[PDB]
Amino acid sequence: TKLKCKSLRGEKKDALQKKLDEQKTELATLRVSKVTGGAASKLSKIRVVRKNIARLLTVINQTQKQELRKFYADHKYKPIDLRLKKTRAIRRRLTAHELSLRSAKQQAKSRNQAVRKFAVKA
Amino acid sequence: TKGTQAFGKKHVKSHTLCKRCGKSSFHIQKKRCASCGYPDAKKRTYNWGAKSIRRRTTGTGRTRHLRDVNARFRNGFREGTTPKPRAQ
Amino acid sequence: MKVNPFVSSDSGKSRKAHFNAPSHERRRIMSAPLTKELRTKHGIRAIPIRTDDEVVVMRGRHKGNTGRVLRCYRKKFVIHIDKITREKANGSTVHIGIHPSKVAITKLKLDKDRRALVERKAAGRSRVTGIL
Amino acid sequence: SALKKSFIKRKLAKKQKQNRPMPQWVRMKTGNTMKYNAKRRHWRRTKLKL
Amino acid sequence: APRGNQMLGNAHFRKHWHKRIKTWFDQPARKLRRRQNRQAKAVEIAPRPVAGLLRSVVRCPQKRYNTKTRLGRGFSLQELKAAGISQAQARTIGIAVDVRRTNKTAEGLKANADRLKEYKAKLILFPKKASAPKKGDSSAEELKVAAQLRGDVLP
RNA sequence: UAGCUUCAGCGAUGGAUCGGUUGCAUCGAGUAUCGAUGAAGAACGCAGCUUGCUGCGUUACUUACCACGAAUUGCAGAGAGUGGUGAAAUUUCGAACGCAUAGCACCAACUGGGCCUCCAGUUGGUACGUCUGGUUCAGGGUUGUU
RNA sequence: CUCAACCUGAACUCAGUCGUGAUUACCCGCUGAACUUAAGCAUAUCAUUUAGCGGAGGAAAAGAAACUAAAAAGGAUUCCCU
RNA sequence: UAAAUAUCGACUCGAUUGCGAUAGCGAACAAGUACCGUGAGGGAAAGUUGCAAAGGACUUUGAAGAGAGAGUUCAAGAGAACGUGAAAUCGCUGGAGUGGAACCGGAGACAGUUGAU
RNA sequence: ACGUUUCCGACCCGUCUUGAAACACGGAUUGCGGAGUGCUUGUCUACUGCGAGUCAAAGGGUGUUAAAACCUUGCGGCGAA
RNA sequence: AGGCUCGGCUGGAGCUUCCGUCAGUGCAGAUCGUAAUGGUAGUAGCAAAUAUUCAAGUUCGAUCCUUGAAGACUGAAGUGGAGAAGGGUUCCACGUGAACAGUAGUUGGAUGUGGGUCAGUCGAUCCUAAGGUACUGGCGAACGCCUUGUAUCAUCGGUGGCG
Repeated sequence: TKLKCKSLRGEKKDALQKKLDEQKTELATLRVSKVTGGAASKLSKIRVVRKNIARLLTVINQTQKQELRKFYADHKYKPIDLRLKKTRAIRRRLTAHELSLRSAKQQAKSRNQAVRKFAVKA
Repeated sequence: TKGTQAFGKKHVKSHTLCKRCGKSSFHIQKKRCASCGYPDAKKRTYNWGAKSIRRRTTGTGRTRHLRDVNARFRNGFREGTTPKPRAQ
Repeated sequence: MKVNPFVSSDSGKSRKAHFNAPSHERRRIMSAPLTKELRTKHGIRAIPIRTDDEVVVMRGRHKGNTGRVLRCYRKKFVIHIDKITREKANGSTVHIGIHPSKVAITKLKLDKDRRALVERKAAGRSRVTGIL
Repeated sequence: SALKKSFIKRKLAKKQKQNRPMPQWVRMKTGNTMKYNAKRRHWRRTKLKL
Repeated sequence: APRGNQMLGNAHFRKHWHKRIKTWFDQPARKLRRRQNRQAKAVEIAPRPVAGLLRSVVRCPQKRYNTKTRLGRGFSLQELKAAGISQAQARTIGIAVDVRRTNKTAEGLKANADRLKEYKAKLILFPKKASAPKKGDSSAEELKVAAQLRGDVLP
């Protein structure tokens, strides 16, 4: 019946592949039942089997992408699909450190000129 | 003889379906779409065609990516984080 | 009179929200008042009605009848109560929809979540009544 | 024409699928207003300008 | 066809004026927005005056107005030197500096010099680091009286 | 008598009027967020029964996670289902990218055909312009050395 | 004639980047009519405006005087009243 | 090189001396849809049963549409194209007129209507 | 009284026109919709407040039945040559 | 007088006096817009392409559907048998009540439910024709245009040895 991704999170790659194959075989059997005048009770399981396949694929992809992200976390250049998907303009923006960069003249101006805190009596 | 007699000779299409807009306005001999301008890189729109612009403008379709971006902006385009690990 | 600038007193907006509310919001909309005895027993005034509750009809042509609620037809904003039925022409039996606001709860179907909700409501009622 | 293109055939197949009477059980749905498929097409009356 | 004694028409409506129309239905909204902006700025820069920099005293240019005075952009370098304030010190203390204005008359210079002196007298200077006050820095019971000024400084 | 006209009563045809109103118009307020990480738009497809509309993309009227807490509903059917949404996924055309523009072709690996120079499958890749650097170069253009 | 520099110019499926195309309410640069009014009409007007092309942002553009002026002088830009 | 300034095109909100289905956006509804043109493009009509389908079981004539009974319902003369249901137009029953128009104003009569502490 | 019958009178409305019942044009019938408006600028007139003054602009202050109301002008418009 | 009050019937949820003030404020016409409806009127008409008849079947019901017999027609440059463009399921089978088939209908290119198109050899796919469109180059305020040409031009690939 309805699988639990919480349980699936503990299986291995081979086990998940085997379970996916079993679910696909069950779906094929249900399609055969559909075509050969199957009962409504049988036909009602197609949605459950399809969503079970979806859950298995979700777990597989999540595990694979987590592993790849860990592997490439330290590389200077990462695969395009592992980079941050913000807006195009946000990606083209300057980095925080580059924005924080200041020239020698600017640093000297910051040192010398500095606004104070004051109040004016009415 | 213009009219009924001449209408019997109309069996060669001058326009076909366009790859970009799906309209039957692609001129075969000119190799250009009379509606969207394919294969021109840019899109065909004229300010005198206000109703045409309204018909073919953004928002008349699905705007799947635009809606996705609008939804994601509401939380600052946060990535690499998941909801607090909890249960039922 | 409302004071919140972000709450609309527009009849059209209110009606649109009511009639396009999603299921979880219709759950809150379909609330019923507790009887006097149950109100003193549990400390709350009203709760979102639930299946398997026991109610008594307080108004309408079926006033005074009692039974268990079978279904909460949220799509139709009504609840079907046990034994509140009529007969179609052919003879079959059909439950008569009743609006939960016109019944009164006589017994609550309590589980973990419902007990927690009742406790929350009672604590809030105690706090606000003490402040008042 | 007998000698046609696959994409024209695909469009014709979709039109064939679309040209179909409305299911009868849809008329029993809550709030339903449709009483028939109001977009039925007859091959001889209305023509697909492909 | 004008008839009888009339003043000849002059309305400038021969252009497609319907394309360029401006209404003022948002005047109170703009007023509220500017009040809110002033409040936000006051919170941001408290306890400093909301008006901002101190402005100088000026004489209106032409003879039609030269009997009046108004606020200026800032204080000239001559004025700052006469009042004994450096340009940098004025910038950090919150005094507008008009680098373009120059004084050609002792009376005009002296009026603004007196204005600067009075502002310096009324000024309250908080410690740069609260723990360690320095010289020129205002005293603690003076700092306890500090309040935000609203409107023009030294109106 | 009949027919015709007219009056009273009754009934048709027709859909005016009245009664609201999840719609429209205008005013005001808050925010700044499309695209080669593939946009806008288009095409096709996806449901147990579901043409259209709406939703979605081969995990296809949706998966995961989190909040709430018992339904969906036309018939079936069996932590529900709703909301949020940070994880995963997101078909083909389209700036649309191997070349063309509704077709055919090149490179590499791996797998199968028994072997493979021949086939088949899978995967990855081959667009234009431009910046920085790298490698291999061309010119008595200028110069030095043998 | 050998080798080595520079200069200029190439090829690379060389390593890593970037541009293209959309949107129209506002914004920036160009191009640019006629109807109409003149009781006709050509300068004029409509109008440095419909239409056409290109280019951005959340605002854009402008902006710290080769300024205004002629007082006992004002002092970047933008916007409002006059 | 920010601020004051412009702008609802996009997203999200609050209002109104505005319209109330021939009005208001073209579109209150499977509306930029049906449909039309080779194409640029053009472009509608279409809101309302009832509180609740309780949407008329069953008998009867007919091949059927449909009708006669019956039942539901505050009510079905609210019966599905279903709130109300106008005028034009039309059919029936009864009365009265009726020689190439008919209608109409003034004045009586008849029929008729209505009032009488 | 839009019924019938008598006596007298009785040409089809709208429109342009010197002149329409016209052999002048529009009108088969009914429902619903349908046309001197908005704004800027003048002038006269009527009413209201103040009066050699009057109105105050943008703006500012306040106001939460906060787009309102209330307060606020060396200066500006018109008038006083 | 513009109109108004009341009575009776229908109807089922709003309406109203008076005081100020405002207006998308009054229709017989505009060959007015839109929707509906009359007399004409059961009238004009349903007359080109030679032609049908008998018996039976099915059906509630047959000039028109089906079977048999007869009589005619196209007459091989056909009213025959197949294709290209175009159509797009109209193809085939089984039901059919309403609409449509300007009579009818048991029949149908209609309508409801299903079924149906199988390629190494037939075509596309491949070659180029007229011609189109790119690259450079030039022009152009620009979208982009012009040339398909020694204009432009550093545009490569073939045998062999070695490996």
